[PDB]
Amino acid sequence: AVKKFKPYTPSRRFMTVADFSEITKTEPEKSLVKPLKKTGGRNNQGRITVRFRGGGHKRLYRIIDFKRWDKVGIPAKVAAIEYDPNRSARIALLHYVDGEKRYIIAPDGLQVGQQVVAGPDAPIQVGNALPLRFIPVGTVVHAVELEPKKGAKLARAAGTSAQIQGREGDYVILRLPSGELRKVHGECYATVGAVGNADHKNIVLGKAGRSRWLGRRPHVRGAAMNPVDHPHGGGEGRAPRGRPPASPWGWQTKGLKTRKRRKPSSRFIIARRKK
Amino acid sequence: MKRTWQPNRRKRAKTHGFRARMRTPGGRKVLKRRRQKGRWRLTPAVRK
RNA sequence: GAGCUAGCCCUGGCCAGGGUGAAGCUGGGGUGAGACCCAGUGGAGGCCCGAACCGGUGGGGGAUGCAAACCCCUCGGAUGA
RNA sequence: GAAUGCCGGCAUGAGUAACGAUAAAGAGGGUGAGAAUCCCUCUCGCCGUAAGCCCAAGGGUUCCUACGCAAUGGUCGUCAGCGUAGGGUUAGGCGGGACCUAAGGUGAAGCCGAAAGGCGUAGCCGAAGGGCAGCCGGUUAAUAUUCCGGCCCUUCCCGCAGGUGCGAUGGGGGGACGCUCUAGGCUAGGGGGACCGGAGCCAUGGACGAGCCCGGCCAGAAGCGCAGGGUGGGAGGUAGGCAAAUCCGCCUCCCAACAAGCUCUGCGUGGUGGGGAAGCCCGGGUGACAACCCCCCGAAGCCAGGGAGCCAAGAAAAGCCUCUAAGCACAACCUGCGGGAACCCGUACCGCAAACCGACACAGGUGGGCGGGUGCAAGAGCACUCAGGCGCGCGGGAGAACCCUCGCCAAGGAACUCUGCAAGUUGGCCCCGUAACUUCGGGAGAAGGGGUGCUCCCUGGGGUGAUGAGCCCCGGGGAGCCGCAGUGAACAGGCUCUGGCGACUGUUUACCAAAAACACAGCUCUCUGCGAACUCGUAAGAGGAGGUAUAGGGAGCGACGCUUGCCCGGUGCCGGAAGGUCAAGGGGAGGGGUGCAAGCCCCGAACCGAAGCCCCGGUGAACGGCGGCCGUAACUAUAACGGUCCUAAGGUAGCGAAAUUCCUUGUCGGGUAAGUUCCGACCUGCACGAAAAGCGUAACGACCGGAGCGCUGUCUCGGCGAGGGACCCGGUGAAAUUGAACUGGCCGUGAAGAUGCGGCCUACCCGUGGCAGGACGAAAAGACCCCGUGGAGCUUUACUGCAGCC
RNA sequence: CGAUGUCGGCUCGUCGCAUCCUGGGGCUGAAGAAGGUCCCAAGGGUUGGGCUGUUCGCCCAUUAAAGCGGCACGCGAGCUG
RNA sequence: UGGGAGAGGGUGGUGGAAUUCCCGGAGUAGCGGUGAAAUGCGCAGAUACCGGGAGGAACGCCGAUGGCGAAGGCAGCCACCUGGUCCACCCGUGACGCUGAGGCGCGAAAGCGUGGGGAGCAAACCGGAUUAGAUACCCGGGUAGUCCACGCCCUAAACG
RNA sequence: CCGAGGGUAGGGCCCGUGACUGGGGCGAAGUCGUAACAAGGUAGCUGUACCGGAAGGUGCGGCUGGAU
Ligand SMILES: NCCCC[C@H](N)C(=O)N[C@H](CO)[C@H](O)c1ccc([N+](=O)[O-])cc1
Ligand SMILES: [K+]
Ligand SMILES: [Mg+2]
Ligand SMILES: [Mg+2]
Ligand SMILES: [Mg+2]
Ligand SMILES: [Mg+2]
Ligand SMILES: [Mg+2]
Ligand SMILES: [Mg+2]
Ligand SMILES: [Mg+2]
Ligand SMILES: [Mg+2]
Ligand SMILES: [Mg+2]
Ligand SMILES: [Mg+2]
Ligand SMILES: [Mg+2]
Ligand SMILES: [Mg+2]
Ligand SMILES: [Mg+2]
Ligand SMILES: [Mg+2]
Ligand SMILES: [Mg+2]
Ligand SMILES: [Mg+2]
Ligand SMILES: [Mg+2]
Ligand SMILES: [Mg+2]
Ligand SMILES: [Mg+2]
Ligand SMILES: [Mg+2]
Ligand SMILES: [Mg+2]
Ligand SMILES: [Mg+2]
Ligand SMILES: [Mg+2]
Ligand SMILES: [Mg+2]
Ligand SMILES: [Mg+2]
Ligand SMILES: [Mg+2]
Ligand SMILES: [Mg+2]
Ligand SMILES: [Mg+2]
Ligand SMILES: [Mg+2]
Ligand SMILES: [Mg+2]
Ligand SMILES: [Mg+2]
Ligand SMILES: [Mg+2]
Ligand SMILES: [Mg+2]
Ligand SMILES: [Mg+2]
Ligand SMILES: [Mg+2]
Ligand SMILES: [Mg+2]
Ligand SMILES: [Mg+2]
Ligand SMILES: [Mg+2]
Ligand SMILES: [Mg+2]
Ligand SMILES: [Mg+2]
Ligand SMILES: [Mg+2]
Ligand SMILES: [Mg+2]
Ligand SMILES: [Mg+2]
Ligand SMILES: [Mg+2]
Ligand SMILES: [Mg+2]
Ligand SMILES: [Mg+2]
Ligand SMILES: [Mg+2]
Ligand SMILES: [Mg+2]
Ligand SMILES: [Mg+2]
Ligand SMILES: [Mg+2]
Ligand SMILES: [Mg+2]
Ligand SMILES: [Mg+2]
Ligand SMILES: [Mg+2]
Ligand SMILES: [Mg+2]
Ligand SMILES: [Mg+2]
Ligand SMILES: [Mg+2]
Ligand SMILES: [Mg+2]
Ligand SMILES: [Mg+2]
Ligand SMILES: [Mg+2]
Ligand SMILES: [Mg+2]
Ligand SMILES: [Mg+2]
Ligand SMILES: [Mg+2]
Ligand SMILES: [Mg+2]
Ligand SMILES: [Mg+2]
Ligand SMILES: [Mg+2]
Ligand SMILES: [Mg+2]
Ligand SMILES: [Mg+2]
Ligand SMILES: [Mg+2]
Ligand SMILES: [Mg+2]
Ligand SMILES: [Mg+2]
Ligand SMILES: [Mg+2]
Ligand SMILES: [Mg+2]
Ligand SMILES: [Mg+2]
Ligand SMILES: [Mg+2]
Ligand SMILES: [Mg+2]
Ligand SMILES: [Mg+2]
Ligand SMILES: [Mg+2]
Ligand SMILES: [Mg+2]
Ligand SMILES: [Mg+2]
Ligand SMILES: [Mg+2]
Ligand SMILES: [Mg+2]
Ligand SMILES: [Mg+2]
Ligand SMILES: [Mg+2]
Ligand SMILES: [Mg+2]
Ligand SMILES: [Mg+2]
Ligand SMILES: [Mg+2]
Ligand SMILES: [Mg+2]
Ligand SMILES: [Mg+2]
Ligand SMILES: [Mg+2]
Ligand SMILES: [Mg+2]
Ligand SMILES: [Mg+2]
Ligand SMILES: [Mg+2]
Ligand SMILES: [Mg+2]
Ligand SMILES: [Mg+2]
Ligand SMILES: [Mg+2]
Ligand SMILES: [Mg+2]
Ligand SMILES: [Mg+2]
Ligand SMILES: [Mg+2]
Ligand SMILES: [Mg+2]
Ligand SMILES: [Mg+2]
Ligand SMILES: [Mg+2]
Ligand SMILES: [Mg+2]
Ligand SMILES: [Mg+2]
Ligand SMILES: [Mg+2]
Ligand SMILES: [Mg+2]
Ligand SMILES: [Mg+2]
Ligand SMILES: [Mg+2]
Ligand SMILES: [Mg+2]
Ligand SMILES: [Mg+2]
Ligand SMILES: [Mg+2]
Ligand SMILES: [Mg+2]
Ligand SMILES: [Mg+2]
Ligand SMILES: [Mg+2]
Ligand SMILES: [Mg+2]
Ligand SMILES: [Mg+2]
Ligand SMILES: [Mg+2]
Ligand SMILES: [Mg+2]
Ligand SMILES: [Mg+2]
Ligand SMILES: [Mg+2]
Ligand SMILES: [Mg+2]
Ligand SMILES: [Mg+2]
Ligand SMILES: [Mg+2]
Ligand SMILES: [Mg+2]
Ligand SMILES: [Mg+2]
Ligand SMILES: [Mg+2]
Ligand SMILES: [Mg+2]
Ligand SMILES: [Mg+2]
Ligand SMILES: [Mg+2]
Ligand SMILES: [Mg+2]
Ligand SMILES: [Mg+2]
Ligand SMILES: [Mg+2]
Ligand SMILES: [Mg+2]
Ligand SMILES: [Mg+2]
Ligand SMILES: [Mg+2]
Ligand SMILES: [Mg+2]
Ligand SMILES: [Mg+2]
Ligand SMILES: [Mg+2]
Ligand SMILES: [Mg+2]
Ligand SMILES: [Mg+2]
Ligand SMILES: [Mg+2]
Ligand SMILES: [Mg+2]
Ligand SMILES: [Mg+2]
Ligand SMILES: [Mg+2]
Ligand SMILES: [Mg+2]
Ligand SMILES: [Mg+2]
Ligand SMILES: [Mg+2]
Ligand SMILES: [Mg+2]
Ligand SMILES: [Mg+2]
Ligand SMILES: [Mg+2]
Ligand SMILES: [Mg+2]
Ligand SMILES: [Mg+2]
Ligand SMILES: [Mg+2]
Ligand SMILES: [Mg+2]
Ligand SMILES: [Mg+2]
Ligand SMILES: [Mg+2]
Ligand SMILES: [Mg+2]
Ligand SMILES: [Mg+2]
Ligand SMILES: [Mg+2]
Ligand SMILES: [Mg+2]
Ligand SMILES: [Mg+2]
Ligand SMILES: [Mg+2]
Ligand SMILES: [Mg+2]
Ligand SMILES: [Mg+2]
Ligand SMILES: [Mg+2]
Ligand SMILES: [Mg+2]
Ligand SMILES: [Mg+2]
Ligand SMILES: [Mg+2]
Ligand SMILES: [Mg+2]
Ligand SMILES: [Mg+2]
Ligand SMILES: [Mg+2]
Ligand SMILES: [Mg+2]
Ligand SMILES: [Mg+2]
Ligand SMILES: [Mg+2]
Ligand SMILES: [Mg+2]
Ligand SMILES: [Mg+2]
Ligand SMILES: [Mg+2]
Ligand SMILES: [Mg+2]
Ligand SMILES: [Mg+2]
Ligand SMILES: [Mg+2]
Ligand SMILES: [Mg+2]
Ligand SMILES: [Mg+2]
Ligand SMILES: [Mg+2]
Ligand SMILES: [Mg+2]
Ligand SMILES: [Mg+2]
Ligand SMILES: [Mg+2]
Ligand SMILES: [Mg+2]
Ligand SMILES: [Mg+2]
Ligand SMILES: [Mg+2]
Ligand SMILES: [Mg+2]
Ligand SMILES: [Mg+2]
Ligand SMILES: [Mg+2]
Ligand SMILES: [Mg+2]
Ligand SMILES: [Mg+2]
Ligand SMILES: [Mg+2]
Ligand SMILES: [Mg+2]
Ligand SMILES: [Mg+2]
Ligand SMILES: [Mg+2]
Ligand SMILES: [Mg+2]
Ligand SMILES: [Mg+2]
Ligand SMILES: [Mg+2]
Ligand SMILES: [Mg+2]
Ligand SMILES: [Mg+2]
Ligand SMILES: [Mg+2]
Ligand SMILES: [Mg+2]
Ligand SMILES: [Mg+2]
Ligand SMILES: [Mg+2]
Ligand SMILES: [Mg+2]
Ligand SMILES: [Mg+2]
Ligand SMILES: [Mg+2]
Ligand SMILES: [Mg+2]
Ligand SMILES: [Mg+2]
Ligand SMILES: [Mg+2]
Ligand SMILES: [Mg+2]
Ligand SMILES: [Mg+2]
Ligand SMILES: [Mg+2]
Ligand SMILES: [Mg+2]
Ligand SMILES: [Mg+2]
Ligand SMILES: [Mg+2]
Ligand SMILES: [Mg+2]
Ligand SMILES: [Mg+2]
Ligand SMILES: [Mg+2]
Ligand SMILES: [Mg+2]
Ligand SMILES: [Mg+2]
Ligand SMILES: [Mg+2]
Ligand SMILES: [Mg+2]
Ligand SMILES: [Mg+2]
Ligand SMILES: [Mg+2]
Ligand SMILES: [Mg+2]
Ligand SMILES: [Mg+2]
Ligand SMILES: [Mg+2]
Ligand SMILES: [Mg+2]
Ligand SMILES: [Mg+2]
Ligand SMILES: [Mg+2]
Ligand SMILES: [Mg+2]
Ligand SMILES: [Mg+2]
Ligand SMILES: [Mg+2]
Ligand SMILES: [Mg+2]
Ligand SMILES: [Mg+2]
Ligand SMILES: [Mg+2]
Ligand SMILES: [Mg+2]
Ligand SMILES: [Mg+2]
Ligand SMILES: [Mg+2]
Ligand SMILES: [Mg+2]
Ligand SMILES: [Mg+2]
Ligand SMILES: [Mg+2]
Ligand SMILES: [Mg+2]
Ligand SMILES: [Mg+2]
Ligand SMILES: [Mg+2]
Ligand SMILES: [Mg+2]
Ligand SMILES: [Mg+2]
Ligand SMILES: [Mg+2]
Ligand SMILES: [Mg+2]
Ligand SMILES: [Mg+2]
Ligand SMILES: [Mg+2]
Ligand SMILES: [Mg+2]
Ligand SMILES: [Mg+2]
């Protein structure tokens, strides 16, 4: 449940915050944080290449274990669930009976004190990781690799999941969070369950200040600019778009498909996203 | 009001100094040209 | 040429005093259990009043100026984008 | 001789403006050729969260002393931040380096680029961040945590003794972190003392006093005490921490546990060393054998890596500790002690300013720390004042107009004016009380009112002591006293009713616009499956993101509430393996040049041959669009109804003379004595209308309208007064402008607005204070307007290319 | 066009007369009082408010009357804006 | 105390039929629909047939004039949690009862808020017909919604 | 001191009135269509929702007070 406020300011009237109930430890594991180099949206030339970024709260990056096939057979106990500022999902600290400590993103339903393990032989329970070929058709799954041994790429955000849909040759068929139907290699690792913190999308930011805390600088409409700045610029008084709506750079932005047509992965995509 | 010259020795040496000029094609041309003209100072005087 | 100015990055610093009194917590009341109500505690907030600080609303002055943008009165923000 | 020519020189304006904050001066004495201006004394005023003191930038000798006054100084000058000369800056502990890393920069390996060059994990550089050993006092004309004195401390080298598996650029721990609130105990700092020390004072009516005035501390190893920070101990297993490990991590067992213990810091004390006022006296001596004590207040500072809560979740690396590997184990390291060794650069002076940035000794700008006392509820606010520093580098008179800043005003009270513009009013605190409406927070300091000083008497709770006195904090009740007036001075909202626009706090045209514009949470469309889309780059490489569709990009709309209709013919986008058109290339019927020939060479039809376009569909919170005419109802009037032309389809709900309405001050109603504005209605809407959103909406606004109450010099309508100028005298002394000038009025004339021509009129010569009608006055080669086959920004279904993409 | 500042107001006036009032007259469909219309006459006078930037105009309350024009649609080195 | 019947309620799981869509094969001149038609779909390969897949909703026979609930209402199958009610024994308590202004709770469908879901159906809407006209009835499309969670709404020919 | 009442200020209830606007009743001599009563020519009624010149229509669920 997101948390609401009494309207004792104009902004507290709509502001809602995460309840943080599943959180059991309020300090990151020191050996697993490193400094997160803030960019301001600027590249190695110094140039802005993603507009309207910077000025958000300082953050340390927590090293997340996105392989897990790294330690087949070695079980671990779920020691804590923690806040992670660099992603929407919560994160879970794992104490391996190995003595090694690692983070994973916290699935829905994970419990502090439970055990998890990875491998072709792992029980099909929440938090365990197996290659896709050994997960029963129909179970919902997250942190899915896209190619073997390259790391978990799909379904990593709060509340998201992919579902196994069938098998064909060396490949399995997944319904991605976006609704797309895609072939993924069967040797790719996934973790059974959906990602946690599903109430993330119900959060009402409430005021301009919160966007600023998050590093999101104010966005300014093309229509508010001049012709040197934007296709939508200029006009005496307000103006409709008076041309197909376009980006700052001139390409159209209401329907114009932008995926590269001759792409090799097309052979592995079955049905484009829905909705 | 606050004017445009706000002297700063570290800023001066690092921006116009001999070593900044020599690091760069255009900067070596500055030194070449000021030497050809007979300038007494090739680079701004800054105390360090 | 970014020692002015604009944005960002790293690292430091600053914001007198006063006012309002959110959640939560405790006690009481209530109920089959609750919702909830009352009191105390509590100390939230792009909350309020107001210096430093940051501004520059209205008027007056200045106009070969004290000043190539200043001065007086008044006025805006002042834990926050 | 002219180019608003160029360089220089010199005029005019003119003894004119001005001499740079309205904090302020007067006198005596001295110096000297010369004194309002230098030195000294007394008196007066001004700052005192500074206009005082320290630090960092920046400046670079401006510091100190002597001797000077041509120039510099807005006057003067004997003086000075000026001229000349001499002197002056002293560190193992302060700052930086011989330490560490941050962004960023550089860059072995590597990658890329016509050249130049671009990048790049490690490493290196890089600080006002981490780390690291000095406190008090004295001394000079001028430096002082640097010299000296006292008491302390760090590293390196060597040696001695004891102890130990010693050993690292490798492993681990630690270093190591936010915001807001905040406990205990201290310290800095402050107030009082009837107590301790002190030179003296008794005035002018009184006081020889529990009188006045002055002061009553600072640093300090070990030890001790008080208050806090940090940290569990033992064993067994071990597959992880890229080798090893006894360390760390994980599992288990035992003892311990809000304790103690060990450890570390702060504060107190502490051998010892220092300081020490007023006043008197010529910076110095005396005071003085100075005293050096008690009580209260008390930090934002310290203990500190303390505690709580919250979400936006809060650097690195080295020092340090531990672990082991090669090695090495007569070494090496650790502990104690002793002797020796300890380099480089900075240090003067200014530093909210006359020494820095502003051409100036410029009312401007400049980061950090200290910043006393009393009263006003508090406070860094306000008034006064301490320490300390100043009176702002032209003065002396006068007492006009006018200007500026300021004070008051009879009667009226917005009649002023575009507008109450401006200025009044209100004004702090305590108490009483407080409406519509509302998103239940608010609106709210609503509005409106009462109290406010001082004296006596009684009385309640707290802090510190001890539970008491003393001190300090918050109160309560009764009786009285004075004035016009008690937040008696200073600092301190005028209020209400009602519309428009924007939800709101914010942002903006540095230097004419602060707004209704931008932003904003929120709503929708759309793109993107990750080597993402998209962005920058020739590329490599980067951002996106060490993110992964609850995510990232683009677009519009803009809290919230109730909503968001019809048209897909055009354009856009999306889908469509048919068909039409379609380039290179393939193909090679047929034709041609040449050769005696084999041959060589050229043209070339059918057929095959992509994207794109055509074509078929879909698509509006995609670009956009959303009619006309004739007729009909018991009086008139109108038209629910019918007919007809056109269209892709003919504007729905809601709203409407509106931030939109031309006619227009539409009509009606309200308010006013009177209302082109305002509010409420009507609807023939020139020319509203649904995310270039439509209609509302509590709260908010230095936004823009309309009204009223209060109160006023805004006004009737002006008067008086104050100070700084203006004026006069002494000192210094500009400026734009200027064809030359011996430069009047009228009526005419003249290139059509004449001092300059004609006629007439008027007029002795030259200034000073004033006013602005003219000199088509000054300033700026008109920013409007046109012209130029002038230029630039911007647009697109103008032309023609290019990038990018297919 | 190497510049002649442009609406309205305020302030300050001055002039014309085709006279709004006051003074002198003729005619009248002038009984009186009150008017109408023309002639002479520029000496003086010619109000305060509501609306609107307004000039103008409408309206309120008065008045002997609430005149109309010129002066670069008088007057920004006089002010406003 | 001992027994019974039941779509009583809540949570989770899970089964097969059909519809629609997508893919593969096979095949060709229509399909669909009505009173009769047309719009629509179809040589860009429809309909009809076979194989595979996805997804939502509702549960055929049993089924009945049946059963349960206080009413609204409840229907594949399984399990867990839970309500009411009937029966026989006549064992226990000893009038502990009836009703019930106010109150509280429940309350079909439609509708609302925030998420999800979306096959079929289908207000609004669009088109075809019918008709004098036809903002309807009939036909072809079609969005809310119908479904799940939580919170509202509190109505009814909520009837016997 | 209390005090009729007067004054300043802000609230509550009631009555009358108001540009204009909403529907209602009645009139009857009109215009449009024909929704209900027969299966009333689409069985009716119904709560609710959306819509249409108008009676009304449709969707969802409900009743029989439905002809055959
Ligand atoms: N600062 C110089 C004066 C120029 C500005 C002035 N308004 C102006 O335009 N003056 C020019 C004369 O040079 C002229 O009088 C003029 C004045 C006004 C108009 N006008 O149309 O209102 C046109 C012409
Ligand atoms: K001109
Ligand atoms: Mg939760
Ligand atoms: Mg809230
Ligand atoms: Mg709250
Ligand atoms: Mg709440
Ligand atoms: Mg509020
Ligand atoms: Mg919360
Ligand atoms: Mg959580
Ligand atoms: Mg933390
Ligand atoms: Mg680290
Ligand atoms: Mg990182
Ligand atoms: Mg870089
Ligand atoms: Mg660069
Ligand atoms: Mg950016
Ligand atoms: Mg997280
Ligand atoms: Mg969240
Ligand atoms: Mg949101
Ligand atoms: Mg953030
Ligand atoms: Mg955004
Ligand atoms: Mg924007
Ligand atoms: Mg613009
Ligand atoms: Mg540009
Ligand atoms: Mg362009
Ligand atoms: Mg453009
Ligand atoms: Mg445009
Ligand atoms: Mg525009
Ligand atoms: Mg614009
Ligand atoms: Mg426009
Ligand atoms: Mg706009
Ligand atoms: Mg336009
Ligand atoms: Mg257009
Ligand atoms: Mg792939
Ligand atoms: Mg300059
Ligand atoms: Mg300089
Ligand atoms: Mg520097
Ligand atoms: Mg520096
Ligand atoms: Mg610098
Ligand atoms: Mg350099
Ligand atoms: Mg030389
Ligand atoms: Mg030179
Ligand atoms: Mg140079
Ligand atoms: Mg800068
Ligand atoms: Mg920092
Ligand atoms: Mg600092
Ligand atoms: Mg503050
Ligand atoms: Mg709590
Ligand atoms: Mg604020
Ligand atoms: Mg605030
Ligand atoms: Mg405030
Ligand atoms: Mg600023
Ligand atoms: Mg101003
Ligand atoms: Mg003013
Ligand atoms: Mg004034
Ligand atoms: Mg002025
Ligand atoms: Mg100026
Ligand atoms: Mg000023
Ligand atoms: Mg001022
Ligand atoms: Mg304030
Ligand atoms: Mg404050
Ligand atoms: Mg505040
Ligand atoms: Mg000549
Ligand atoms: Mg000249
Ligand atoms: Mg000249
Ligand atoms: Mg010249
Ligand atoms: Mg010249
Ligand atoms: Mg001369
Ligand atoms: Mg001269
Ligand atoms: Mg003179
Ligand atoms: Mg003169
Ligand atoms: Mg002043
Ligand atoms: Mg003076
Ligand atoms: Mg002198
Ligand atoms: Mg002197
Ligand atoms: Mg003073
Ligand atoms: Mg003071
Ligand atoms: Mg200098
Ligand atoms: Mg010195
Ligand atoms: Mg000197
Ligand atoms: Mg001199
Ligand atoms: Mg001299
Ligand atoms: Mg001289
Ligand atoms: Mg000067
Ligand atoms: Mg001399
Ligand atoms: Mg000397
Ligand atoms: Mg020393
Ligand atoms: Mg120093
Ligand atoms: Mg060395
Ligand atoms: Mg380094
Ligand atoms: Mg490089
Ligand atoms: Mg440093
Ligand atoms: Mg040091
Ligand atoms: Mg010491
Ligand atoms: Mg050994
Ligand atoms: Mg060892
Ligand atoms: Mg950290
Ligand atoms: Mg830090
Ligand atoms: Mg903050
Ligand atoms: Mg005190
Ligand atoms: Mg002391
Ligand atoms: Mg203590
Ligand atoms: Mg001590
Ligand atoms: Mg002494
Ligand atoms: Mg002595
Ligand atoms: Mg003695
Ligand atoms: Mg504080
Ligand atoms: Mg959060
Ligand atoms: Mg690092
Ligand atoms: Mg040892
Ligand atoms: Mg050396
Ligand atoms: Mg040195
Ligand atoms: Mg020094
Ligand atoms: Mg000085
Ligand atoms: Mg200052
Ligand atoms: Mg100077
Ligand atoms: Mg001066
Ligand atoms: Mg100055
Ligand atoms: Mg002090
Ligand atoms: Mg006060
Ligand atoms: Mg006060
Ligand atoms: Mg103040
Ligand atoms: Mg003075
Ligand atoms: Mg005089
Ligand atoms: Mg003054
Ligand atoms: Mg007086
Ligand atoms: Mg008066
Ligand atoms: Mg009045
Ligand atoms: Mg009055
Ligand atoms: Mg007004
Ligand atoms: Mg006042
Ligand atoms: Mg009211
Ligand atoms: Mg309320
Ligand atoms: Mg009041
Ligand atoms: Mg109000
Ligand atoms: Mg008194
Ligand atoms: Mg004052
Ligand atoms: Mg006051
Ligand atoms: Mg106030
Ligand atoms: Mg006022
Ligand atoms: Mg109001
Ligand atoms: Mg209006
Ligand atoms: Mg509005
Ligand atoms: Mg705005
Ligand atoms: Mg606003
Ligand atoms: Mg709003
Ligand atoms: Mg706003
Ligand atoms: Mg603010
Ligand atoms: Mg501006
Ligand atoms: Mg400007
Ligand atoms: Mg400018
Ligand atoms: Mg400008
Ligand atoms: Mg201005
Ligand atoms: Mg502005
Ligand atoms: Mg503003
Ligand atoms: Mg905006
Ligand atoms: Mg909205
Ligand atoms: Mg590019
Ligand atoms: Mg490119
Ligand atoms: Mg790259
Ligand atoms: Mg990246
Ligand atoms: Mg990255
Ligand atoms: Mg991402
Ligand atoms: Mg906006
Ligand atoms: Mg907008
Ligand atoms: Mg409302
Ligand atoms: Mg329509
Ligand atoms: Mg269309
Ligand atoms: Mg179409
Ligand atoms: Mg189209
Ligand atoms: Mg169509
Ligand atoms: Mg177009
Ligand atoms: Mg297409
Ligand atoms: Mg083609
Ligand atoms: Mg839509
Ligand atoms: Mg069109
Ligand atoms: Mg459009
Ligand atoms: Mg008629
Ligand atoms: Mg229209
Ligand atoms: Mg209208
Ligand atoms: Mg309107
Ligand atoms: Mg209009
Ligand atoms: Mg027009
Ligand atoms: Mg018309
Ligand atoms: Mg109009
Ligand atoms: Mg008009
Ligand atoms: Mg009228
Ligand atoms: Mg008005
Ligand atoms: Mg107006
Ligand atoms: Mg009309
Ligand atoms: Mg509009
Ligand atoms: Mg727009
Ligand atoms: Mg608009
Ligand atoms: Mg629109
Ligand atoms: Mg405003
Ligand atoms: Mg006056
Ligand atoms: Mg006076
Ligand atoms: Mg005077
Ligand atoms: Mg005076
Ligand atoms: Mg005077
Ligand atoms: Mg002459
Ligand atoms: Mg003439
Ligand atoms: Mg002559
Ligand atoms: Mg002549
Ligand atoms: Mg003549
Ligand atoms: Mg004459
Ligand atoms: Mg003149
Ligand atoms: Mg003139
Ligand atoms: Mg003349
Ligand atoms: Mg002139
Ligand atoms: Mg000029
Ligand atoms: Mg020129
Ligand atoms: Mg010209
Ligand atoms: Mg021109
Ligand atoms: Mg010009
Ligand atoms: Mg211009
Ligand atoms: Mg022209
Ligand atoms: Mg041409
Ligand atoms: Mg030509
Ligand atoms: Mg051009
Ligand atoms: Mg593109
Ligand atoms: Mg000229
Ligand atoms: Mg008569
Ligand atoms: Mg008569
Ligand atoms: Mg006559
Ligand atoms: Mg006259
Ligand atoms: Mg006259
Ligand atoms: Mg008028
Ligand atoms: Mg008019
Ligand atoms: Mg009229
Ligand atoms: Mg004219
Ligand atoms: Mg005219
Ligand atoms: Mg004129
Ligand atoms: Mg006029
Ligand atoms: Mg004029
Ligand atoms: Mg002017
Ligand atoms: Mg004017
Ligand atoms: Mg002039
Ligand atoms: Mg003039
Ligand atoms: Mg003139
Ligand atoms: Mg075919
Ligand atoms: Mg059946
Ligand atoms: Mg009952
Ligand atoms: Mg219900
Ligand atoms: Mg809805
Ligand atoms: Mg659908
Ligand atoms: Mg019809
Ligand atoms: Mg709808
Ligand atoms: Mg809806
Ligand atoms: Mg529904
Ligand atoms: Mg029923
Ligand atoms: Mg029934
Ligand atoms: Mg009376
Ligand atoms: Mg009928
Ligand atoms: Mg019928
Ligand atoms: Mg309708
Ligand atoms: Mg009709
Ligand atoms: Mg219908
Ligand atoms: Mg019947």
